[PDB]
Amino acid sequence: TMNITSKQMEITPAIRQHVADRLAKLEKWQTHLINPHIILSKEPQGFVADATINTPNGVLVASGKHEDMYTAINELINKLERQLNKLQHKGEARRAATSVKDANFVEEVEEE
Repeated sequence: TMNITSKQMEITPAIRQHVADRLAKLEKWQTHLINPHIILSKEPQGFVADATINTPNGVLVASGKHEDMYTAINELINKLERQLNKLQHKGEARRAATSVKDANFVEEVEEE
């Protein structure tokens, strides 16, 4: 449901509650995701946070590299949210100028 690991620092209840609090908040997003995993790294230029989630309809990925450890984690999940947004899509929607009518079942699967 929420796994956080790092090869530099340790997992604190604050970092767990921070990310965790955001998970429970992502209700509109709640649809799939099975056993997500987040990793935390660090570079001389700042901190980096990566995350991977497996779902029944594919897999999503997100990463961050802000100078602030907390900002990176927040940014990463930001991409998780921003990613799920594109999953639902929206399109432009277009009917016609009058009404028209075109649809066939006899031939719309074999070649289509």
